[PDB]
Amino acid sequence: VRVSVLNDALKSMYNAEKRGKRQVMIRPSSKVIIKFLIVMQKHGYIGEFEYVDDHRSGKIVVELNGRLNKCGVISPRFDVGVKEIEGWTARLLPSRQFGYIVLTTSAGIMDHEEARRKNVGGKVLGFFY
Amino acid sequence: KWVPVTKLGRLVKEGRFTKMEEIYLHSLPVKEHQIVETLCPGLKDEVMKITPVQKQTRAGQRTRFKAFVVVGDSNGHVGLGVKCAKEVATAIRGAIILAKLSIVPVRRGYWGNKIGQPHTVPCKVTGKCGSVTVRMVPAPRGSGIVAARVPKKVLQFAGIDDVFTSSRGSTKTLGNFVKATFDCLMKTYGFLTPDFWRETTFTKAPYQEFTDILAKPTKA
Amino acid sequence: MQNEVGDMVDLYVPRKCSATNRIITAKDHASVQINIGHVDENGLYDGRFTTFALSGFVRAQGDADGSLDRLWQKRKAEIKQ
Amino acid sequence: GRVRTKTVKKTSRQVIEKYYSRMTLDFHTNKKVLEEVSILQSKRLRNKVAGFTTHLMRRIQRGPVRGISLKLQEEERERRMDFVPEKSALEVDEIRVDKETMDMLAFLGMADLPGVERA
Amino acid sequence: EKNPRRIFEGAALLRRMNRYGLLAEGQDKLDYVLALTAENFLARRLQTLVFKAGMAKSIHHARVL
Amino acid sequence: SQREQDIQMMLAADVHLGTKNCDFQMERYVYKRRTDGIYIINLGKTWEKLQMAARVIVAIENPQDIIVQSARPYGQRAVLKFAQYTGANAIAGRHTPGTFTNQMQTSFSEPRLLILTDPRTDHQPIKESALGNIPTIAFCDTDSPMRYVDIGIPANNKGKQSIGCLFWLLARMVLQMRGTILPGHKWEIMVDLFF
RNA sequence: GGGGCUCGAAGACGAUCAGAUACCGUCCUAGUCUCAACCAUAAACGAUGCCGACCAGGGAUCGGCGGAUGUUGCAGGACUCCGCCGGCACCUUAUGAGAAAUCAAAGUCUUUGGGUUCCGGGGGGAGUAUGGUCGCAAGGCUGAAACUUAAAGGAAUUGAC
Ligand SMILES: [Mg+2]
Ligand SMILES: [Mg+2]
Ligand SMILES: [Mg+2]
Repeated sequence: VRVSVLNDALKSMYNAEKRGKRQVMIRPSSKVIIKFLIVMQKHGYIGEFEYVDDHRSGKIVVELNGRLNKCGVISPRFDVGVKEIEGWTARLLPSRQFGYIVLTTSAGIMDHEEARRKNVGGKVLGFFY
Repeated sequence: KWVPVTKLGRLVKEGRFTKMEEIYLHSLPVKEHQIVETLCPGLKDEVMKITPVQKQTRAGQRTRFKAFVVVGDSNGHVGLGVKCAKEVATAIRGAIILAKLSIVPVRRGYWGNKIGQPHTVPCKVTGKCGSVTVRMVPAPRGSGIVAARVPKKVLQFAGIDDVFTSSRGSTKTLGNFVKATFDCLMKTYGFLTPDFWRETTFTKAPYQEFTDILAKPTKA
Repeated sequence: MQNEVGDMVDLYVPRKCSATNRIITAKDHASVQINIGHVDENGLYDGRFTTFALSGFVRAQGDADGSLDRLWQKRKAEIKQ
Repeated sequence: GRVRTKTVKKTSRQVIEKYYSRMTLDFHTNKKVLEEVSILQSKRLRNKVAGFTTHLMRRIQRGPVRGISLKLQEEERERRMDFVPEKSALEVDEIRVDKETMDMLAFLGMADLPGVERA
Repeated sequence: EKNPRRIFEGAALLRRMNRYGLLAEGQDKLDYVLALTAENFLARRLQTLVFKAGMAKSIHHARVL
Repeated sequence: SQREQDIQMMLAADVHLGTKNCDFQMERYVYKRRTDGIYIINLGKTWEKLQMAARVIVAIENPQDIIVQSARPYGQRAVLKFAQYTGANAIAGRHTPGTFTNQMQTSFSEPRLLILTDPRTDHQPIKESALGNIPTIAFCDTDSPMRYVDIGIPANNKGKQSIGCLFWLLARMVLQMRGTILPGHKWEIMVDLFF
């Protein structure tokens, strides 16, 4: 059964990205999916995306710009403090120069650099680079 | 001594090039080995192995020696040549020719800081050749090459100074091991870093902007 | 890419496909580059052209023709036709 | 057996290719021309070449073959440029339009073209 | 960078290097000390300095002396 | 010339007819299908597709390295011209493998552009051009792969009128773009049609 | 317990053969059929656990439904064309994977993480010994150790046969 809609969204988006598609459809939508997409768009890895209200769960149509190499969730959502971020950076990321890890801290959903800025920890949602 | 047989060699011979990065820029199919002789100033050649393979005939076993050669100055250029011949001399010479023909550029990045003379691969890069998978991961300035003898030789000739390597599969197979190492060294220039994604400008290919001297001035 | 001085450190900057944005490797021999010339109001080629590059992946897919057609329709709008 | 070595086949093809002007049908004329237009050591090789050339003249006197060239019909050019009628084969009136093509000309095209037909 | 457990021992390490004649006055960053090599250390041995000060005819005469 | 004249001419030449089916490409080019299953490929898009092809091919000013290929023995006459009207070269019928990759072959000639009658018939030059960065233009019909051809004109390659008229129209607009054909009319009355 | 045509483990005879408790012929017992109870194993195989998402194309076919269509010695049924859902498969091709055969899933894997069950750790000894447990029995489930060994094995290649 659909146990993690975030994984389905990220996997469909990555599969469409590898095939050179310019748009991708994500169903069902959710607030955490929207926040993850907002972070990715703010850092400049995707472009426009619009939520469509189907009165049941909503869909998302996302516009790709070819800049996204990989994006994927981490399951189960392990708990990381501020001192463990570096370790996870050495595991999920290509290099220390770029890449991003998404954390769902109690201050919201953000990237790992912002979490270090605010000195807060939380669980790991996924990653993208 | 040398009579060019292709447009690229005919273009090179009189001196219409300085380096070979413009040939890479248009992904031109280099097919004459004197082009890399003229363009790349320094080339070093060490043979890696001379493996005798056999084919069983009705009379006996026909043996042929297959030689592996690694080419490239330790400044970002490297190439790999494999040649199987009747005896070792022609195998080595042909493998040298093929290695010089197969020179590719490698991308060297930094670990955490931009103090000059980059010394490491920019990203985490992997290469698979049959079963042998090799991975290189960036390393700090003083690490050095952490690899077996074969990837160490390939990376030394490629110009890498420090890197962290892994391996999986039957690395005893020298052909697959060295081919995976070289293949992923090619992939080092393939990752799309956030710096590369500034919009691209286009430049006339050597076949297109040298049309004046390529219509019918055959060899004069 | 960029040193602390602010200079180039890699040998060259590659081309990236004008359809899928993925870069073109130095050993990509299926990657091609097309110059589409422009004309005047009478229909005379004026010597200037618009350049597109296609990687081997998009060609081997079979979407090279559609991608190039779409790129030309989009690009001709700015520079008229 | 009686099949011809690639050398005699090749040399016969070349002598016909460059010396079709004067060489004739009789075998003895062919060999007396071969002996001075080319240097053949074995006399019986020369006889084989002459007979083979005679056989290909028998072949060619009915029509062209796939072996020789030059004066590229058999001896004289200008075979198909003369097939230019004083009127073009492509007509412009009542030109082969059906129902779905009529719907097309109702689309972006002009439905009042000169060659529109109700067929 | 703003971690005190980086600043304090970074200053200490650079101080030790500048004290032992390993890092030059133009290399006051933690990156330069990663580029150190064995001959830098072997250049500071008493035998090496005695040889290079002209007091010894050879680096083996220096050790013997 | 005006698109109306060319459209009515290819209507006369039956260039709009398709086949019983189509691949998952070329639906951007078809218009619909007849009750018999044939396709009615929209000549309107074909017009500016071959016009953009003409824009492409008068851009290199060295027409020597433009081989027009035709493996089928039905459009050889059209490919025979279009090589002296323009400066392009043309190989008809048989294409020896290695002429684009083997640099020791006597017929080694690397182009800057390839023109092909049909991607289905001479697929070998397509696959060989894939190894030399050769841009490719072909007159694809329905049931024709898009595998490596880069610009595809949606026309018919099985008709006496379709081939020939289409090649002449392409060459006419190419000479017009080159400027040799100042506003005028045809001086190349149909010769390429099969004997 | 019934039934018991045909076929046929065991057994007998003929034949072949250096020998033939086999292959070949003939006659046949338990069995093969059925009812009421036991057994719980098969190359029980797609040698591919179940649920979910995505990622190429194509035509055919089965069930249902929507539309168009113009023929039936007769709205509907039969037939033709298009489309949707569900199923058994098939063809082409990697831009994918794989040691390869090959696979449109055996793909989306060092750029490694959707959920969950079972299960393997070089080849033998060995599915053996013993204990436990189910069965009338034949047997099933669970299941070692000492010792021995440098290979056993998979896919493909060239010869030889
Ligand atoms: Mg079992
Ligand atoms: Mg049905
Ligand atoms: Mg074991």
